[PDB]
Amino acid sequence: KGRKVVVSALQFACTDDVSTNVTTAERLVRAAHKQGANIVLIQELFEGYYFCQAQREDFIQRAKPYKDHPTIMRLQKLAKELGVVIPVSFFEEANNAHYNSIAIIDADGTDLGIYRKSHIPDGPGYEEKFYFNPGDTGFKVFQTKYAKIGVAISWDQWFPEAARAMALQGAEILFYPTAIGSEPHDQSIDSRDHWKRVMQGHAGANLVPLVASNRIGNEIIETEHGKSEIKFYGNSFIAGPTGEIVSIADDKEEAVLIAEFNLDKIKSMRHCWGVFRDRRPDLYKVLLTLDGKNPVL
Amino acid sequence: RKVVVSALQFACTDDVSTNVTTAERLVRAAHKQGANIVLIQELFEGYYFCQAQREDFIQRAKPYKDHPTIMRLQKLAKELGVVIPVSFFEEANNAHYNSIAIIDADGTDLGIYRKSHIPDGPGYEEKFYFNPGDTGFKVFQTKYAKIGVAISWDQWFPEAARAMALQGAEILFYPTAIGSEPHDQSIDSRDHWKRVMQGHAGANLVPLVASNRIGNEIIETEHGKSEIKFYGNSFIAGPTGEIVSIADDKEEAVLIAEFNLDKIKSMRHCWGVFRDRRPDLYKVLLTLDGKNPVL
Amino acid sequence: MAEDKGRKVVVSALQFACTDDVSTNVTTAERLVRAAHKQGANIVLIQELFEGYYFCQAQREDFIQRAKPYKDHPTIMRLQKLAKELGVVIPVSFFEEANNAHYNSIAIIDADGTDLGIYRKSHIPDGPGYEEKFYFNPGDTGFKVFQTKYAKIGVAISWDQWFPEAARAMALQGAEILFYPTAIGSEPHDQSIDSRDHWKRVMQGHAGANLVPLVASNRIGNEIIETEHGKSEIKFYGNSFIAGPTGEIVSIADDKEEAVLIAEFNLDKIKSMRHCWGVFRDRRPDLYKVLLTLDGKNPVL
Amino acid sequence: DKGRKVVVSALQFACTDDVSTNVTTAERLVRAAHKQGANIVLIQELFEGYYFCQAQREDFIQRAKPYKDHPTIMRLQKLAKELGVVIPVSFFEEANNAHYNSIAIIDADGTDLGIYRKSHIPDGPGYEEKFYFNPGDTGFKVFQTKYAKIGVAISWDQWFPEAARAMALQGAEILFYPTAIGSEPHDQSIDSRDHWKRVMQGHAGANLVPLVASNRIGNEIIETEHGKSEIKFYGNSFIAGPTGEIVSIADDKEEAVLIAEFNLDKIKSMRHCWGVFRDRRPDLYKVLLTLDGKNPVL
Amino acid sequence: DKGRKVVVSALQFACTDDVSTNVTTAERLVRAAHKQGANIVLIQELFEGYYFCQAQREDFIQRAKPYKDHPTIMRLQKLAKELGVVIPVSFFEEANNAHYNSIAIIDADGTDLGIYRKSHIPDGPGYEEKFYFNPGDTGFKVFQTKYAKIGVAISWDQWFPEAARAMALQGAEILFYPTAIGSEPHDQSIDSRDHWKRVMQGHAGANLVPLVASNRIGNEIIETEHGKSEIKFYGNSFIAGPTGEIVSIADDKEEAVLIAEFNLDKIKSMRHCWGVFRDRRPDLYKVLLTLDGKNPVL
Amino acid sequence: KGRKVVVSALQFACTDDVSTNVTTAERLVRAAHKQGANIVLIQELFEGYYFCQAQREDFIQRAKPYKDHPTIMRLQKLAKELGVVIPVSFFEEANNAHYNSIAIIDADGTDLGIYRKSHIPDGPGYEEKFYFNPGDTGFKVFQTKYAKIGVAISWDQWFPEAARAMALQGAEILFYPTAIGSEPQSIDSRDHWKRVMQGHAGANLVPLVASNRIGNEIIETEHGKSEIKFYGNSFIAGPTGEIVSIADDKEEAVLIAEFNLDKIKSMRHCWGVFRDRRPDLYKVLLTLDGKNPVL
Repeated sequence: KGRKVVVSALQFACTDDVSTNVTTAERLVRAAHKQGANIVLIQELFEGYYFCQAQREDFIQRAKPYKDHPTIMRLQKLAKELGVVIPVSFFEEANNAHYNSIAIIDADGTDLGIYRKSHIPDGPGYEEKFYFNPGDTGFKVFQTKYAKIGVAISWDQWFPEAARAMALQGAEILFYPTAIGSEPHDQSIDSRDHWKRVMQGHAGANLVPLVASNRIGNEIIETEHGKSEIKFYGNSFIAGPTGEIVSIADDKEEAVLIAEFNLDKIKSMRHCWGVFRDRRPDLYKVLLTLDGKNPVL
Repeated sequence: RKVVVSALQFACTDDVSTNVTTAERLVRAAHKQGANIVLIQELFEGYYFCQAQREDFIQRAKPYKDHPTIMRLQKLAKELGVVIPVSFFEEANNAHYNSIAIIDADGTDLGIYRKSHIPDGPGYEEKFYFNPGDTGFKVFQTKYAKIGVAISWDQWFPEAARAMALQGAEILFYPTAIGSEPHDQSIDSRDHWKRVMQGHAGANLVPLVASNRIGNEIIETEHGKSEIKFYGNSFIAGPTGEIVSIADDKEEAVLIAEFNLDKIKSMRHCWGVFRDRRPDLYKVLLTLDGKNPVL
Repeated sequence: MAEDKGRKVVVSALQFACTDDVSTNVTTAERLVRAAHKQGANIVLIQELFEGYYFCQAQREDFIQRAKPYKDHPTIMRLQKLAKELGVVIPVSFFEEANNAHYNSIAIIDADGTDLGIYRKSHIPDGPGYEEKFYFNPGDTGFKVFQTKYAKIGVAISWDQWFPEAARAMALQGAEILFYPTAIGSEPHDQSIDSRDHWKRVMQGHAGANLVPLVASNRIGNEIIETEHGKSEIKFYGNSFIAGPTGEIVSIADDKEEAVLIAEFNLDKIKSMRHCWGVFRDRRPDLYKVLLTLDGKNPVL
Repeated sequence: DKGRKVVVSALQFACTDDVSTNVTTAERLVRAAHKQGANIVLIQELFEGYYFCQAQREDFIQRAKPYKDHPTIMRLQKLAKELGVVIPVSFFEEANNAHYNSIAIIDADGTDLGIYRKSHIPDGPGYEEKFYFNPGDTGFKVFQTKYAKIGVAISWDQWFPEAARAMALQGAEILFYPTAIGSEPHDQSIDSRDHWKRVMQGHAGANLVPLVASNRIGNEIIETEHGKSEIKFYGNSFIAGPTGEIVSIADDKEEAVLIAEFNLDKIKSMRHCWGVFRDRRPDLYKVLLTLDGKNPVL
Repeated sequence: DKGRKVVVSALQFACTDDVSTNVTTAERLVRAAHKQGANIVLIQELFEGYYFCQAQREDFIQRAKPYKDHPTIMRLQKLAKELGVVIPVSFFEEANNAHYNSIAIIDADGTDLGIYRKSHIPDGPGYEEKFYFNPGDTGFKVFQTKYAKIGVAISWDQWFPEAARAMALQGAEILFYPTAIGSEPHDQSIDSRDHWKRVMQGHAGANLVPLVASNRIGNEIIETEHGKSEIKFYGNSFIAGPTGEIVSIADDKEEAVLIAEFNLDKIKSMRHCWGVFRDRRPDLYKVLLTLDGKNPVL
Repeated sequence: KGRKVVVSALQFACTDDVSTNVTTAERLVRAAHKQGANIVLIQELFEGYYFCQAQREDFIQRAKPYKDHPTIMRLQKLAKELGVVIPVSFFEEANNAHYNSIAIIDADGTDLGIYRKSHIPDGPGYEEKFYFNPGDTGFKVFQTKYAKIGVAISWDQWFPEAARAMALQGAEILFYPTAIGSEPQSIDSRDHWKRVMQGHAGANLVPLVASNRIGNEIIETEHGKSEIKFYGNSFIAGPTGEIVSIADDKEEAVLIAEFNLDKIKSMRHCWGVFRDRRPDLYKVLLTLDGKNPVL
């Protein structure tokens, strides 16, 4: 007994044609709905290739306004038809600012708003800093028809501060659409296990379930210095509130993952365990420094 | 400028609605006897559940926002034109507090105070339920007066009373739940309890109101039945610490004292202990250990 | 072989001499607007307070009564007709009366003749020859951008052009081209003041820092005003110009000729350039609070 | 011709990737400037080595060093004290797990007056600075030296009017920008030098303060994670006056010591008389605290 | 009967072009007020020298001095302490590149309680203040002194009912307005002295608070950028009671020390009984945040 | 040289009989017209004795709706006959609410609209809330055939904010019908009242017209007897606050003053107060307690 919610993580390969990719997302959202899902999660920047392997002027113009975005609009229809909640990842132009953003569509089709990615990565393969202003929404939670949820994006998932921020604001489930794989400058880097552990940690430290949707496939992008290739490693997963993996995909298969949580029992478990009662914000001022002594402006 | 004040003392069942009907009936009698500011005992919506450390009892908490009981006591505050502090178990996202809402005589919600000092030990496992309050000590401006409302265990700390009096409190109020201790029948805290509070009234030159529960309460704890007998002794003390109205340890009681607040403000200003205070010498009060200031 | 892709807009700066008669000056303005349209212009900029002499050399009671309400203004209404006839955008500078307030204002007329709204001059100059603070309330619209048929444009007024804050404010709100109708020249109290190079450099700086084109239209001619302390003369120095998004001057007039300046910009290539250069991606508004002080310490209320 | 006068200097030189050679080169030119009467001497950005930011390399991040007991700073404090000259010292700071592109301001008596950490970090081929440096968290600073109150920022900071205005509002009398800019390895058609000068000249004119920019010269090849990358730094170090006029300029390949004298009392009077600071409208500038023109940053 | 009584004073004198002379003139009149029992003494605006604002001159701007370590404030703090009198000190403030017409409130123990910066800045022939002063950014303020909470604004501020109301709303028990007003050089038919008094008497009566105004006397000739300009300052310094009645007033040509006692507890009590403050309708006053009757300012 | 307007303040004693007073008002409006008035101001609540402080339920039915008001309709006929603007004070019934109001009749007889008294004295001495709800029209200006005018009522008189609000919206002349007097006591507020009003005129640089009744009135009340001697002193002030016409405290008056509205406008603008206002610093005026904004 108690409010139960079924969540789903999707895992698929992308071409660089928007309509192909949106057709793919739709097919899988429906497949998840067919299995009982209430909230379905689509991987980061799914409208195309993960173009950030390059640092190209013409690629910055892939961005589009949040207002009347044709991909958000199309998925609001799906949300409404199906009765599911669908976070929609997109590359946002906002006058001369640009952001890696996500709009949260409620189960009645209502656009509840956006979150703009806060932590922006950088390095060979993942030159995001060239493309995105660091996010200025701050961490947010959204009241949906089924639950209060915290949605952040890809690299944000490495930061315990983001997960905690969402949980302090009542997030009952955390969601992280992701694009991660090999790194083109060094074939010995394999980050998949490290990536999962860090996320399981957030789930267990906040006692909320957590959903992560990652890309698969090889993608080859022309950069300023020639071809660059990433193999994306999937491993989409759902973790429960002690950080146990309840569902996980491999590194190559298209996948639809499903899991049910009793949000009232978990709330009760979260409070009982005591961590939120026991936090010491009085001693946490150092977290507002970068360097361990100087608080930022 | 002549405010009337009341302490109430009553027995609780473990049913929300019965207890609110009982606060409602004792508040109506307070107001009948001329009261302007009626004080209800701590966590009076049910049994004092802090004898147990139970997962399910934490879920007794509710949001401050659109709280069914606060809302009901607002309509009454408003009809009678009396001020009414309302103890409640606050849920605030994942934080939980022992909290009080000050309802002014127009039914207005003037804000909350969150219990700062949290007791612990057999019979009173409050640190299992409550985040130490983060509101700080507060005074509230009501139709009738600036009042200093804190909760139960706070009544042991001279710092809390002094802080409220430094921010203009003309009266101090303390809703309470104290009685026997289940591990040791030899512990009788009633006299000691009254004396520390009489101390706060005398040192600040402010009258003081303490409302405490009566009756026996057996709780099903994680380790079996636990019983506390709440010893009442609800009391209204004057500005020099004198007890001017006192209840017993057993019977239901509606207490009443009138204070001339402008005359008390004159004794206080004229005695002059606020101007004689040496804050330059009180840094040690910001330590716990007598030497290290807390971050 | 095909044209290079994108929205092209042709902008124009006009430069001319005014008498103290409104009908003569509006006639001069129609003649040059039309000559600008003939050479392909889409957006045409008439200099500041063109309806008359730059009367701000004097501080006079009767000159404050030259102001007129924004509603049903005969000059705006006439230029609205012209805008619609030719299909050009025409920002119209005028001295506004608004109950007991007064402002140096500008109404943006779109190419269908629609009055898109006004901007009220925010920064008001002072000193011999330019006693504007005596006439105008500091503007209260704040910095604005206007969606015209051809472009989102930022229009501010004269002295506003010395303030990088204004150009940035418009650029952050999506302005694709900046416009500054101007009245500047010599200074009656000190003939060694020659500000024309200083003036260009500052504005070239806005264009380059925001990676947007910029149009400045300034008056020519000598004008003598009767002041409370005798006649006072300014020689207006022209030098109207149009600068590109690196601040390069693409067209410029001299200090005495009547002129129609013309330049074409590809707003889509410029947008792409402005974004690649990266300054807007790199700005630090978390560090810019001191800009809301006057004295470098105290934030204004 | 009365008033407080100060002589400033822009240096311009080629770097190797050996610290001791570069510091010896800086000393030599600092002393040549002093010989020509300079009071404050500006050395170009990250002069201790090649401009290593063409690459994104794990190992290059470990070039950083603590502000505390930094050997290059300490050596130049000796020189500053010896000749009685103010010397801002650009370096790559390590501060626990944070890293910054920083500058320490040495006063004419040798005293370390503190640091400014670069606020605006560039990115893109040839200039991959965002990979190395936390965006700065000191905020825009002004330093009181023996000769003047000065405002010092760093390189890419020079493209932002906000930084120049912030320093002038706090009483900066002269602006300094140590720089490293040239060609761009992915597009040989980009030639930013005139654009760069124009933007800086605009700051000087809009704040009515002189401005000094010191830029690197020479070709540098870096071994990057994807092969060699070459930039040709274009010098064009200069000194501008308070209306934006260039009073002294270097060309694009010569080593140079540039020198100008400024009367800070006359300039202060001109700045105040022109009126811009009297006429600013901070009540209308709130949009500057956004990125997107609508939403104030947190 | 009983209650806090307070004796206030308006001072009136002519200024020379020597700062120390003028401060000594102030010092001499403050002691004469003190001797007649004054607790709070008001000195006229910009009393350190001639009213220089008839001119719009570059060099006149550099007359400004910082608030910090101001030699006139320091000198007067010693007097306040010596005599136990509160003394507001008008001065021309330099604050980096901003400049204001300001006033420092000195408490009866010599403590500098802070400053208020002139909000409303006048303009026109003879009174070209807008050329010299940024409009004030402190907002209206009230200061707690040993004798009373007082509201001090400056000169032109006194024509604005909004300022007087803002002060009384924040607890001012007495309003103070140091002033420099006389004839106008371009129109000798302008005699604003009756109008000026009426407007202030109106503030007193609307707010049920007493009011003190101190104005300059004497002919001053200033060399302007366009020849000599002369103002004849008209004195008429006065003290008004809480209904606007004038209880003490100086003439238009002589030095004056004016003295009045107010029972602040009786007046407070009279004010709460009248009840205007409880009867205000701020829900209907939004139009006051427009300039034009329609558009709220940002 | 410019638009000239002639304004008049009328002053008379009231009987407690409606037709008598309205016949009196007509007599004096005509007399004003004969001396050239274009805009004529009748004192507050002229249809009868000033009842507002007796707390009598039976005086409540003296209120009448704004719509088809017989006194307003009759004065429209007169306005149109003579070509004069006439603001008409009356006691308005509007449903549950009641207001102290005034309708602005233009020189062609057109009812231009209504203003409702905003500031309503509550507390000791002042029991008006018994009759009037606080006004909800806000401060208004009406464009008449002769001028843009602003009008407010009795107690509004004390509030500089009301005068400023009208001037900011283009009022060129301010009108204040009032009723003020005292007990035959020692308080005589006539000079305080004049000075506050001259203040509004001088601060906004607009002429100001005030009409106040005269005579003694006796009302039988709940406590028992009320007597007031109204003190007249109706006046007309110029845009620098100078009194240009004034009546005494005992006789009927027809005051007349001509103003050149173009010269006054020019003078208002050259003086510069409206150019110099600082609304960015006036937010505190939207509080009651000088700290917290109201809704």
